[PDB]
Amino acid sequence: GTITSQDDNVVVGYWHNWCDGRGYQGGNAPCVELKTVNPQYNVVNISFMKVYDIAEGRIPTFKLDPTIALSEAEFIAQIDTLNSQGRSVLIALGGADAHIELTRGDEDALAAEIIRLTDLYGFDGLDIDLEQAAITAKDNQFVIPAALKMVKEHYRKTGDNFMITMAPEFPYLTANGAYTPYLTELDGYYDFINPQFYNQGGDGLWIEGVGWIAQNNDALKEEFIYYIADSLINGTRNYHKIPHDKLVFGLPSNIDAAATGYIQDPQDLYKAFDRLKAQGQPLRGVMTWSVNWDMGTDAANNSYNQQFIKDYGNFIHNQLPPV
Ligand SMILES: [Ca+2]
Ligand code: NA
Repeated sequence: GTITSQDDNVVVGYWHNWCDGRGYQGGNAPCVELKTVNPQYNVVNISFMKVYDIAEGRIPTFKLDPTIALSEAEFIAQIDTLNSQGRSVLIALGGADAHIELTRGDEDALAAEIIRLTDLYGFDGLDIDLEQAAITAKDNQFVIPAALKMVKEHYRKTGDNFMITMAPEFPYLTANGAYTPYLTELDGYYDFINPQFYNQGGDGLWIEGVGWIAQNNDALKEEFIYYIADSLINGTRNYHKIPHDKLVFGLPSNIDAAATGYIQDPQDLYKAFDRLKAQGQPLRGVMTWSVNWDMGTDAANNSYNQQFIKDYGNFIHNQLPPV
């Protein structure tokens, strides 16, 4: 089909290639068909491209989990339907226990497999979503950017914008931090970054007049969102610069989706986003782990009832487009 790229605000949601994931508070995340995903998720990230068995070699791939009971052809057709709705479907590279440890020279085969998978399934791009251990494993910092440059150029040749996004854990975005080689090598190739502002416990930043602002402090959630974003979009307070029109604020769907980082009161985000807007630096959207958790249950089997997309969908979609 058609590589479908995004020009306006985004609400990004990850999609699990597995069934019945266990939550941090004992809940459950079903596998769901793509066609079931709320349409306000206009970027949907297939999780994950990885190495399934090292006996198959170093190059990660994607294999649709048959437990999902969705044929190759049907998956393809559901991606095509999303594309017809103006929604992008990315392949997410990495995740926990991905076994991605590439050696220099592997970039050619990696690029090949990205293209093959993209052309097979009709993916619109790829999200770099490496686990902690992978960020600086072997030659990943060289190989992954090298391959992605080659993929971007491949599709630029027929007038297509293969999307590149990344999901760094935010503490790795300090100046000269471990994620910065991905950002610098792919400056001018990446479409937007959706960092994970969750699962980092008490990590945070100090601000004069406010104090220590932690990612796990619910009383200072507005100040967390505002100041971490402000630092990133300006390259201040010892953070690497990601421009506001390419920054998307990554969050847990609910308290089962991540250990920490869930926003108890959505108005803290509305307020933080509107401050960033008022200073001429509106962000590009939000991201969540995950559509499956947004559609999951708590430990007592109560539906989460799509609370994340209800809280943020309209807020984000009804903003002006980016510059
Ligand atoms: Ca906080
Ligand atoms: Na497509």
